[PDB]
Amino acid sequence: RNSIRYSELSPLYDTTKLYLVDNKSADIASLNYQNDHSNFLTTVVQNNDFT
Amino acid sequence: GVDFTESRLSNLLGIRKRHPFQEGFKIMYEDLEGGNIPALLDVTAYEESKK
Repeated sequence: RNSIRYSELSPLYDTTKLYLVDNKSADIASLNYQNDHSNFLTTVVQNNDFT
Repeated sequence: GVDFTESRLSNLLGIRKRHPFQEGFKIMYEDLEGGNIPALLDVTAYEESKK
């Protein structure tokens, strides 16, 4: 029951929010050559350490 | 011509890129093809003319 923890709050359960943006700064350039605002794609992962 | 890239007023001018996600977006004399103003007709020249 060894357990190395610290801050970085337990990937938590019970309900959170999912932000589904579209003009988030990186999404654009990697993915929005393909089209408009009627359809696009978005990283729902809000970690900036990721393309 | 006129480049908006660095601005939003575009959205005010009710004019916007069709792939709203890049930058080929400036408008030059060269793009508005056929869209030349007609020229306008001379009224007085038409009038006096009954020779």
